[PDB]
Amino acid sequence: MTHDNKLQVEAIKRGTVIDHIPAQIGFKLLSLFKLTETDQRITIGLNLPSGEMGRKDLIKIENTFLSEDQVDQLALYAPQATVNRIDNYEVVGKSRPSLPERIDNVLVCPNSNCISHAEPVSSSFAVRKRANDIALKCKYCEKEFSHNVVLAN
Amino acid sequence: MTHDNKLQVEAIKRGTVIDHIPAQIGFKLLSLFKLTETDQRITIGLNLPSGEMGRKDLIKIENTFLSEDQVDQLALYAPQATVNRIDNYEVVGKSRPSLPERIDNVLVCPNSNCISHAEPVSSSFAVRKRANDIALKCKYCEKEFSHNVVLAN
Amino acid sequence: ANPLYQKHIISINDLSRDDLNLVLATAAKLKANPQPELLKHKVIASCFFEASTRTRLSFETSMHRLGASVVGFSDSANTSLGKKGETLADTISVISTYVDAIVMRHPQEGAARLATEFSGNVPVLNAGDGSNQHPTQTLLDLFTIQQTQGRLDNLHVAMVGDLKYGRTVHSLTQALAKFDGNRFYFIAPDALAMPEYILDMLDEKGIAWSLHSSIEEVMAEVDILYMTRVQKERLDPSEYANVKAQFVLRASDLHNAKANMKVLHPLPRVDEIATDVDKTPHAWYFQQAGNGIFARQALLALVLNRDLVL
Amino acid sequence: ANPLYQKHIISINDLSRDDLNLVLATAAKLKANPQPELLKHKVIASCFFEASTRTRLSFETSMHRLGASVVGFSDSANTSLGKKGETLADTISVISTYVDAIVMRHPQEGAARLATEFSGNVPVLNAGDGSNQHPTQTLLDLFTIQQTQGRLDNLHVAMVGDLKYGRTVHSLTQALAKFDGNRFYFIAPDALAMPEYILDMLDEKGIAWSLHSSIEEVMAEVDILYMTRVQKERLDPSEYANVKAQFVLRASDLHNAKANMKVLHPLPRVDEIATDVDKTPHAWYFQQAGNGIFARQALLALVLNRDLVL
Amino acid sequence: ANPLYQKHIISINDLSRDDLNLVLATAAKLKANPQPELLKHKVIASCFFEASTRTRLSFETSMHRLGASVVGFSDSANTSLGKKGETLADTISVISTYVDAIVMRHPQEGAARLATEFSGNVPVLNAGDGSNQHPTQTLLDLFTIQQTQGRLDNLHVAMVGDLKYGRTVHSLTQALAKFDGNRFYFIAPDALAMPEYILDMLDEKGIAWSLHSSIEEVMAEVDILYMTRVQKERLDPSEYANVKAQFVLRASDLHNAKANMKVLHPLPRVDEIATDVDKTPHAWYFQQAGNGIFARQALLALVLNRDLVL
Ligand SMILES: O=C(O)C[C@H](NC(=O)CP(=O)(O)O)C(=O)O
Ligand SMILES: O=C(O)C[C@H](NC(=O)CP(=O)(O)O)C(=O)O
Ligand SMILES: O=C(O)C[C@H](NC(=O)CP(=O)(O)O)C(=O)O
Ligand SMILES: [Zn+2]
Ligand SMILES: [Zn+2]
Repeated sequence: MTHDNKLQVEAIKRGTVIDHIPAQIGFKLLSLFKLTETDQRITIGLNLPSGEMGRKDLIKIENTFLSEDQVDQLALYAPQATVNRIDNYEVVGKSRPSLPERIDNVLVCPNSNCISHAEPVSSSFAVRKRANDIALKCKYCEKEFSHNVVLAN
Repeated sequence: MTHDNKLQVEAIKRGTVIDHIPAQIGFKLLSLFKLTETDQRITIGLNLPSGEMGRKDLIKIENTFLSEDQVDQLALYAPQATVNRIDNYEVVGKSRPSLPERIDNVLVCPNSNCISHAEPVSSSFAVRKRANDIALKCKYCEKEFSHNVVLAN
Repeated sequence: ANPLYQKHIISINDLSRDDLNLVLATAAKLKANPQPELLKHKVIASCFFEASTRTRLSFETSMHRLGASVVGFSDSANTSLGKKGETLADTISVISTYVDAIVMRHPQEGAARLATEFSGNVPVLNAGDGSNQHPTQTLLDLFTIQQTQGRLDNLHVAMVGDLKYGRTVHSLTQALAKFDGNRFYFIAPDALAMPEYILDMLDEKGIAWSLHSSIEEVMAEVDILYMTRVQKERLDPSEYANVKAQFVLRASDLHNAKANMKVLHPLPRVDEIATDVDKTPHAWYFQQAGNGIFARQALLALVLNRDLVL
Repeated sequence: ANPLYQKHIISINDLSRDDLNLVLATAAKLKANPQPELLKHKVIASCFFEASTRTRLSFETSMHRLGASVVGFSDSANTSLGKKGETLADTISVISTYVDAIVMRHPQEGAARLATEFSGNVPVLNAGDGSNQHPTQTLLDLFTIQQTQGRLDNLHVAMVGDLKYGRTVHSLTQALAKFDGNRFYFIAPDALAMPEYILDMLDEKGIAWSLHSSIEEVMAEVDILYMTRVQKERLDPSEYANVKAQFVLRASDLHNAKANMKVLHPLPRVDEIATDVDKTPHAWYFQQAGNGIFARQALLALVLNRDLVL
Repeated sequence: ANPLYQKHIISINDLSRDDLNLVLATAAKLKANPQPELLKHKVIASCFFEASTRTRLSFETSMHRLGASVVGFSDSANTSLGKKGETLADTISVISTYVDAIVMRHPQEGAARLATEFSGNVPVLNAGDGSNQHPTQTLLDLFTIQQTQGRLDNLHVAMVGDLKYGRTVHSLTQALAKFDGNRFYFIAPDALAMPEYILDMLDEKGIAWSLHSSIEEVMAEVDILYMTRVQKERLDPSEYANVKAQFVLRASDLHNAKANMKVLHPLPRVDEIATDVDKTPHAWYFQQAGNGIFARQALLALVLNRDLVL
């Protein structure tokens, strides 16, 4: 029941469908969260129009199931976005990434003298709604950085 | 003109359509071709099947037609790819990638003592089919490597 | 089993006014009535990977003053970590299988935190990690501050120096924002200013704080003038402009100084506190240092001993 | 305009059989009919970014024997590229606005090819770039083989030593594969063997080559035995096993050798040729070095003289 | 006797407007009417106690283009002043008994002036002494501005970079203040600003100068934009903040620039001029370097030739 305006086939059995990802995100989410490291049928539609959400972006991963854990982790890039849980074609669930209290194994601590860079541990950050932006605090060095400056993988 | 063979298919008026991308290669071309930049309703299908061929990846970028070289540069990364120029929901030209005589900029010479690293110059090797694998020869150091190795840039 | 028993003492941001008041009262009881065997049979690793004269030595005298034994190093150059390429993670993994506690100082931030994820049951005390925290410094500064002002609530506090890399100011500032009414004054070159995270925590907490360009601009309204060394070894090359102290306290600056104001400093000082200050009544750095014995014996007593020392 | 006029001499692979022949033929002429002012009024930059005794002094000597003036540097340390961070591209760019040709020797493979993209009309002459090429060595070696064998075809040539890092043999094999009927025996530690790129060319040309683990096996067959020095300066540390000469030539092993055979070597020799070989009518390495004078004069003439008549 | 005959060229401040004019005019002549033996039989010492690519090789090249012979050292390390403790005074004293002129570049301000007190009739030519002067650079820059602007008056000139340690700009500002109507815009980190001694002269002459914090502000006005390299070798460690180019020139910022404007630079450039500027008809730094040949020939002619007629 996607929409209408000239046809092409496009509906799946079970899986997940991150809907309403803004532009130049979709690529980022596939890379960061490695949502492409699987044999599953993935359909990334970019720029495809959605009113207010003029140039939205979309991704659909078959069989794949996000976790409250995972989903929340998207509020750092595409917060407004809505996760639609489609099971047996029926949209069974529907979340919206709210804010997680800790981001693990994804980011890289900008503090070059942080122990995390040498030892075999997993990076980890506490998320905080600073004022304008979100404030990220390294678990180890205790420094907090603009959620914008903290890099990743 | 018509509707494709397999199920979940996406449509377009004018644009390029790359098909047969081997598995796990689609996302990469999306990186090293800077396709994702262009806000032209891109469509991607990772892990689609591929009849007796297995599973395939494919990209569709409307209003976009590949460079006067990208197909040749697309030859090394995915030889068995097919590049379909689609004008007005129809293929007004289909091509196969040919391996060029030589390749420029995109590759990084594996010989650490090559001067191309240190100096402000463009890399450029000379392609030469060898026995099964292709051999690349650095314009600068004169060494010839297997693309297996060169494709670690 | 007292609140801090078998607990890790990594950062002043994991402790609370109660935890801190727990330590200073113990500090006090211990000073008045020593307990020579309070840690009989314990063996503690003193692992310093960065230099130290007071932290290590006061730490070790403290273990001994309580009957414990000590194993360790003061330089990782001759450790397997230093000559054979071992990770700190493996280091703490093997060490935590010999001793009862690990007191460690390290050149990188978060190294004390890291060791906690690999020490198993053995608690990790942070004798300083890069420019992050220095919690046991904070403990003795509090004890010395209460000793000399009668309290830790509603104090006028000036911190001069390298506030950016001073791990001591990071902890201490956090420790006093846990008390009520304390007022802060900060005097530092603009390149070595208190980090944002601290100024924020202050604002959220409604603590009042202001910058100043002269010690003299606060000399009259302060109870504790906390002097610091420009953490020279931590400066980036592009900061080599602030390697020499800009604010030097000389005796004659203690002229309009409040009668109860003391000059504290975690040491070692270089050129920021002239020697004439040493013999005025406001100089309290060498007593501050000597108070390290008590804040430290108390902490050990609490982490390694179950019942409130009787 | 002779074929060589204003041409860059970067790689034997870019030179043809008749090109090499015109050089040898000219060499021969200069060697008997000295042209003292053939280059009066030119100024050549002799730029060596790496150590040299023979190459640099022979080149400079040839320039002078022909009336050229020379300006240049024997060490990159006191250049602006040395102490100011200048790229090699900009160095070549400005120098080419001063002079007529540039003889350059550099540590990194491809340093010479890159010079051409940056020098305009100024021909660049490769006195060696890393372990890649050294065409001038090859011109003086071809001249030395010609004059002692009376031929450059059907010869049996053994190449002994560091064949991998030896730019000397890389350039000489590609030259000698341009003539007919030559046969090649390669004797080298496996680690330092002949690159594949050169072998494949041999096959592709249908040249007869083969491998041997000793000089003894081939001594009675070769007409020329090219001894080479182990490129200690280039060896990766994993190749450090290969620093001492695996194959050493003593005067006794020349016993079954053809009377007409000459021992050549690019030099410097370290221990691969015991000094008692020096006194055998077989040693030809010092006559081969003097030949550097005549072959490089020829090259400067052919490259800077539109039409030569001697 | 031309005005320049046997004169020491130590500081643009000691040179007059007509002196500079005779050089530019002579430069122009040599650049079209080559005088191959103007200096036959002279021997010039090219003594550089500090690194150089352009200055030394252009100078040496000019000497040769004019028939002079050259003798000298590109490094003070292997001199007797280098390993034996000899003063610079005695070095100049003995060398001046051998040759006709001495081109010297040294690390300490005033090394050239001092040479004169010790060299008798031998003219000394300052190829650079510390951060003080570099008159020959200025002669080749004036020649480059003249030939592209058709004038040396009423020009609008911006000087960007290390103006403080830049002997290049110190000498060029004093020259360009000798002509009329020129206007100066100085763009430099505060730490590395234009010395006061030069500004005061400007005021004293009533020259119009001004300061700007970006190239963008002046791009549309200047006829010449002199980009300069940050003198890393001279920076005191407190200036280490200023090592990276604060003002970088990319091809895009030349968009609103006058068609006749040329980007000059003494070179070597590090990162202050992105390489894409090289392909714009505005970049003139490599043509400016080749100009070193013609201006320094002119100087050697004027200084060693009592009467020149061309
Ligand atoms: O070093 C300083 O300036 C303050 C502080 N000093 C101390 O802890 C005393 P010490 O290093 O002798 O143990 C520190 O951060 O190490
Ligand atoms: O280094 C070698 O032994 C071979 C060869 N030798 C030479 O060119 C002689 P030289 O180093 O003195 O100029 C070289 O490639 O440098
Ligand atoms: O060093 C600079 O960038 C400016 C100036 N540059 C030059 O003279 C060019 P060079 O160092 O190669 O001879 C100098 O004063 O040395
Ligand atoms: Zn961190
Ligand atoms: Zn290469």
